[PDB]
Parts: sequence; C-alpha cells; structure tokens
Amino acid sequence: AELERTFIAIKPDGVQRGLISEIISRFERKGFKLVGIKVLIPTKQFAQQHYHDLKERPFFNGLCDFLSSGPVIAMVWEGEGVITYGRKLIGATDPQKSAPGTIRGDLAVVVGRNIIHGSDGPETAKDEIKLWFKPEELVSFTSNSEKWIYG
Amino acid sequence: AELERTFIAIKPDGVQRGLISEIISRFERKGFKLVGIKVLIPTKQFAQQHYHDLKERPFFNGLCDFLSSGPVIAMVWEGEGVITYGRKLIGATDPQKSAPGTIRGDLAVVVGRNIIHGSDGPETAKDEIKLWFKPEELVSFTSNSEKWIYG
Amino acid sequence: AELERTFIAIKPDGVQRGLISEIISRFERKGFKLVGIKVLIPTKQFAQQHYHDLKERPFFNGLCDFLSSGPVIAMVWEGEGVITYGRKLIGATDPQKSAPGTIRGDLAVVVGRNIIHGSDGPETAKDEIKLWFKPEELVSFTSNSEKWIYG
Amino acid sequence: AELERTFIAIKPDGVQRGLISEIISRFERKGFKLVGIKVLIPTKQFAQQHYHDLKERPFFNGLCDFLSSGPVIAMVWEGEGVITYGRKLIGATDPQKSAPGTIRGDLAVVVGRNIIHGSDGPETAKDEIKLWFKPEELVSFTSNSEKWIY
Amino acid sequence: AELERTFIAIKPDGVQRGLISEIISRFERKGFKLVGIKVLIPTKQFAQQHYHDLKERPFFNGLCDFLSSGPVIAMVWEGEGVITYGRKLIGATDPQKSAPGTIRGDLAVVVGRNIIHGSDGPETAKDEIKLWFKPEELVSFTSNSEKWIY
Amino acid sequence: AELERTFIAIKPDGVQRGLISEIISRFERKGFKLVGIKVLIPTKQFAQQHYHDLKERPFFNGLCDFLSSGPVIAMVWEGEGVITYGRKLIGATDPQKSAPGTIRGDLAVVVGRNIIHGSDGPETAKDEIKLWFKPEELVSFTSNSEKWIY
Repeated sequence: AELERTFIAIKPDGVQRGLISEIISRFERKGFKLVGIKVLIPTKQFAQQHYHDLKERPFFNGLCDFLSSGPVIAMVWEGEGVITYGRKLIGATDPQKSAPGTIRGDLAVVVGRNIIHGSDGPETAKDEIKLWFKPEELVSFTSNSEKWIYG
Repeated sequence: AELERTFIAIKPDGVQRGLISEIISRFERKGFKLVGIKVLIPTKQFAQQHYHDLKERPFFNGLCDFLSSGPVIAMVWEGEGVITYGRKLIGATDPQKSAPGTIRGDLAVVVGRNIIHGSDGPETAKDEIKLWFKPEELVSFTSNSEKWIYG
Repeated sequence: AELERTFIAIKPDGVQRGLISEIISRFERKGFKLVGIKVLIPTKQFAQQHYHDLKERPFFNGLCDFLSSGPVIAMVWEGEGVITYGRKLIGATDPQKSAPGTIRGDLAVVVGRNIIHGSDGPETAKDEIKLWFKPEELVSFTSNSEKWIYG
Repeated sequence: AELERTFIAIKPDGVQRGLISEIISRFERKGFKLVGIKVLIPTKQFAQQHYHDLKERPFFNGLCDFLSSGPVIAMVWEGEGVITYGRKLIGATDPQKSAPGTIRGDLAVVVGRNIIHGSDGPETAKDEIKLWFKPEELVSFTSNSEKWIY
Repeated sequence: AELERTFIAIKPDGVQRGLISEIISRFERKGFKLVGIKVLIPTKQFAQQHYHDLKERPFFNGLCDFLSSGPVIAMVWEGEGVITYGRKLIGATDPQKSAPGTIRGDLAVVVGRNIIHGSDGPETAKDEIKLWFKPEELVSFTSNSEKWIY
Repeated sequence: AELERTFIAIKPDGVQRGLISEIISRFERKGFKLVGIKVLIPTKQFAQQHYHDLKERPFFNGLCDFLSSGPVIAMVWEGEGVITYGRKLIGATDPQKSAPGTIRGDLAVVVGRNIIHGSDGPETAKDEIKLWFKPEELVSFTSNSEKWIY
C-alpha cells in the first residue's frame, strides 16, 4: 500500500515558468518520496505514445506538439494513496476551477497551459511509469522519515 | 479574454499587518499581471464613493471611516478570468467561512477586518478601476511569460 | 468572543518530522495568538488521561503508546472562533481526505500519523487546556495587531 | 531619523521575471514602510534624466533603452537607515559578486540584468524620489508596528 | 559534542511582530532540536537577574523594563556548535550592521528593538538555561534525523 | 559564456532530510537552468571514481561508503558563472563556517554531513558531468527567461 507509485510530469509551460522547486515541494513536504526523476524533451512521437488514449480527438495534435515544445520534468513518486492524492494536489483539469492551495489553482490560469500532469488511476500510473522510465532509473530505499510517516 | 482586469485593494488592516508582499504574491505567482498599483489614504469622501452601493446601510459609515483610517494598496490585475479567480483567491466575505489556502482564510479572523477587497463582477470591476485609477497610471505590456501562460 | 482558546498539539510524528515552525506559522499568520506553549514527553499514563474518552476502543492503547513515543509541542491559541478554525486549519482526521492547504492535507499521508491534534469543541478545549497547562504557564497580553485584527 | 526615505525600483527584467512579491517582502518584513509605489513604463527620455550622472559613460544609452524596454515598479521606502540597508539588501552591483541572502545574489545572474535599483545616498535619494513621485503620490502614516520597531 | 545547548529568546518586540514561526524555522531547519520552550511575561525583577552582567551600564534599567513589557518566547536549542551558530544566525547586535540572511538583518531595524536574544558563550548559556527553565521543562530524545545530521 | 555548466549533487543525508525542493529552489530562482537531473544510489565503487582525487586521504573510504548509503539527486546546472556561484550558494565545506544564506549554513550542521556537493572548478565540472550523465540525459533549450536574465 505504501509502495504505490504515480507519474508526475511538469510540462513545458511549468518548466519554462520556473515551477520545478515549487511543484516538487508540494510532494516532498507531504511525505511522499521521489523514486525517479529526469529532464528531457519529448519527441512528437513519444508524446503521441503518452497520449495514445486521445489519438482521435481534435486537440490530440496540439497536446503532442506542446508536450514536445520544450523541456519536461518527469517524476515517479512513491507513497500510500499517492496516485489519488497526487491528483488532489494537482487540482482540477482547468485551473479556473481548481481551489487555491492546489498546484493548478495557485500556479496556472487556463486549461491549455495547466503546467503539470499526474496519473489518473492505478493502471495508467503503471503504464505511464513503464513508458517514461527504464527500471534502472527508478530507485528503492527506505526514507528515514518512514517510521514517522506510516508507523 | 486574457485582457480582463479586476480591482484588488489591500485595506488598512491588511497594510497595517504587513500583508502586502504576501497578498501580491498570490496574484503574481498565479500568472496574472500587475497593470496598476499605488498607495494612498482614501478620504472619507472617496470611501463613500467606492461604497456608494451601500450608502443606506447601517455599516456604511463604519466601512467609510475604516477604509480611510489608514493607508491602502490599490491594484489592477490583468488576466483571463482574473475577476472571478481574484475572488476565489480572496475567499469568503467572512474569514471564518473561508477555506485554508485563500487569502482571508489564511490571513484574517473576522468579517470586520477581512484585509482585502476584490471586484465582484465585470461591471463593478470596470467602475472600480475607473474610480481608483487615472488611465495614465495603468500600463500595457506583454509579459515574457505570456507565451507559456496562455498559448 | 475574541478570548476563546483552543488546545493544539504537534504529536511526535509532527515533531520528529520537523513541522514545528510550519505548523506554528499557520496559526500565527492567521492572527491568532500564542498564549501558552511547552515541549514534553507524555507518559503513557498522561496519554490515557488525554484520551480518557477512548479508553475502551481497540486503538486506545496504540494512541497512548504513540503519544508517548517521543516529544510533543503543546500549545494554547487565543482568538475569535479559534477552536473551530483550528480544526478547519488542521483538516480532516484522515490526511487522505483533507484538502490541500490544510495542515494534514499538506503535511501528512495516513490517519495513523496525522501529525497534529486540535480541540474539537468549546468544552473539550477547556478540559484539554486544563489538563496540559498549569494556569501559571498561560499568558495574557494584548497583541499590538489586535486593533487591526478585530476592531 | 526614522523618517529617512530611499528610492527603490524593480527594473523591467525584475518585473518580467515576476519578482515583485519576493523583492517587496525583503523590505516589508524588515520593518521599513511602503510610502510610495506605482507601475510605469519609463520613456526613453525619462530614463536619461534618471541615469543622468552617467550620461558621460559608454553604456548610458544602453542603460536608458533598457530602463524603458518594459514596466517598472517604482517605490519609496521609509525607515531608519533605509537608504543604506536598502543597498545591503540589494547586494553588489554585480550579482556574481553579491552574497547569498541579497536580492541580486539570489535572483539575478549578470550585471546587465541586475533586476533592481536603489538610491545610493541621501542626496541621490532625495532627487530620485522627487524625480519619480509627485508629492501627492507619497503617504504619511505611522505604522501600527512602529512602537515595536523603534 | 552534539549535546551542546544554548538559550534563545524572542523578545517582546519579536513576539509582538509575529516572528515566532519565522525565527523558530531558522533554527529547526538547520538541524538543531527544540528541547525546551515556554511563553512568559518576565517580571521587572526577573529581567534584572538575566541582564545582571549589565547592571553597571546606563541602559540596564531600560533593558529590564522592556524585557518585561510583553510576552517572551524562551527556548533551549541543542546541537553541535549551536551556541556559536545560534549567534551567527542571529547576526550583529545592531540590525543595521547585520548581514541579509541573519534574523536581525532580515527582521529588525534598530539596536533598541533587535527582536531576539541568544546566549553568547558556553557559560552564559549554562546559566541562562538554568535561569529560565526548570530541569523538568527540558526534554531528552534523539531526533529521527540525528543519524543523517551527524 | 552563459553555457557554462556545473555538477550539483544532493548527498544521501540531504535527500534523506527532504531538502530536495529547498536546494533546487536556491538554483532555479537565481536564473540558472536545470539541464540534467536523475536520482540514483551510487555503488560503493562508483563513489570511488567520483572522490578519486581523494583516494590518498584517510577519509576517502569513509566518504565513498556514505555517498552510497542512500539515494542521491544528481544534477547539472547551466548559466554564466554557475560553477563559481554554485559554490557560493553552497557555502563553506564546513557548515559551522558557512554564512546564513548559504545552503550548508542554513540546512546542515557538521562537515561529515554537509548535505550537498558542487563542482569546484571548470575541469572537475567537465569530468564530474561526464562521470554522472550520459550525453542523452542532458537537454538543450533556451529558457523563456533567457532574454531577461542575460
């Protein structure tokens, strides 16, 4: 249960707006642990693979062109219910409908530039991790704070 | 749409409690842009003009005496849906009923000292701006971050 | 009304995770005032006295063993509606169900390690204060900011 | 003594990089009080009568174009020794040589884009304040925290 | 070595200006541990046996009245070299002369209201701690983060 | 000139003490750009070819065991004078001797656990970067804020 993992990615707008430290702190200070991270520029190809679910939607091409229009911070966070909470933390899809206190609510204005992405379910989480990370890049260790975060 | 503007004012209590930087950061870090700002001490007269809508209410006189009991930070923020979000950011009228994460919720205790004011609609927004700022004091420029905030 | 007081305690997990300054700031920056504080390690005995209400529940013993498994920051905050708001600030009992922006929501993961405790009612508040503090340790003064927090 | 005022301006690069809240906080939290503030886009000319003591240098022109390439947050801060501490807060002219903890040392990288400006003396202060603010724009009030700051 | 303790107190002006969280954070985040804390309003007399080494000076009386003009957050911090670093954290006696990054350099303006106090040596520490805390008020535990701090 | 890169790594004690966000912010907010980052648990051996210039010292072994006792956040930052300022940001090798405002002065206590590492020169940088990152792992893009930083 405390081994659940989710995929979080700071999209290009987030990175180009210098929200890395800020976004990372919301997950770090919560008690979740960073078991994988990397910077990279998705190829339009790769982008389409990540969005394979939306391949036949109007905005599909835009999403792919955008997700590959700049650097991206890919991450994998471990923790109990981290997938669900990662979303609670991220906020509504549209910033204008997210409550202050959530990442999108505090740091973004409109849907098209909603700075971050988080897995929306246990399965997509696994797929998304499998797609952005080679198992060698992932880590396994016990945080010192674990005794007090879960006990 | 991305040109909408709202009026935000840090009332005397807010200023006397040193919440300027803090309040400003909630709007700045969101992605909205400061197109007008000034410090000043409203005259009871001016105050009544701003609250003209409440001229025949019990508390009217209190509001006017208070809004002129010290310095005030008047501002105009530009951004898509900034008027509505400016309110979401500000929180409920009564601090005790605002959720943590909102300005009033985090930084104020009771209704009578709810530290800030934001326009509550597209029309009052225009009137309020027209009343606190001479067009010369307002600015127009494109933020560097615009490409990534709206795209 | 502005004299209401509540009991807030940073449990061992909170202290062992270095959340003192952070937790304290949420109450301080709100406008409430610290009228009593101390550090100490509850004895399993004392713990049972504090949890006397849950003496015949499965988890009772766990709670007592835990509340005495390390240092604790006991506090008493004064302010209008501070009891109720202290809870709003703390968030749901289970971190996973607390909204970002609340202490538990931002800084904790699961129910068993929900880092803090706040009185849940005007009566328990009085009892809890009476139990953790000798009247000599409590203070009475008027904050300079009072004129602007309540007026 | 505690009525000393200095002029602080956030340069276009500062504003453009959204450092308004951050900068203002360094001053507000110290105890100084904001007695004058406005946002404006300096005219190429205006820029020149600000950097006038440098009209002799080979960068005066470069400076003037930049100080008008975008919005500027002009400010007036009051407090004892504010002019001098204002500079300590800002740090060395060259970010590379500023100490971590100072505005430029933390938020800027090179001299050409040192995001902020602060009067360097009692005189330049007096002038600078008069050059950027009409006396009405400034306010006079005693902060609630004055009794505990001084 | 890592059991060294120092006495830190937030003066009335500090408390009155709501700097409790801010100050405590500078210490907590460094790695030192809070082993003793209380809030109290020093009696005019109590103030005098604290500033006793200064009963000779012409401000001893002024000091004593002030240290009792309001609430005070008294604290005891433990950690290696805490006494010395505690002072570095606090900064110069005179805020005007403290470096940005230090508690006084960031949150205070003048000497008369330098918001905080920290033991200046191993001895004054020992005494100061005994003068403000009963041995029960202090705690002894090994922080979870000890293994990674030392 | 503005393509200078340095290697920054958050040591196990740093990661274990949840200072990832804090450290990264000191760099991000300055204007430097994250062009390479990964998390990994160095092998006892790997640790040795990093601290190789110290294989002569009586702590080389101690160092190597530690740099592999837990996860590590390895990073590559780009910006003008980044190598040098990166060090100013980090502060003295010994936390006790670092100034408040620096990463070690604020978040660490002793030399043995100084939570972070930063290349000390242009050469060691070049090597260190090549030792920890495959050229694919690094990225090349011009940040939106480049026009206002330089």
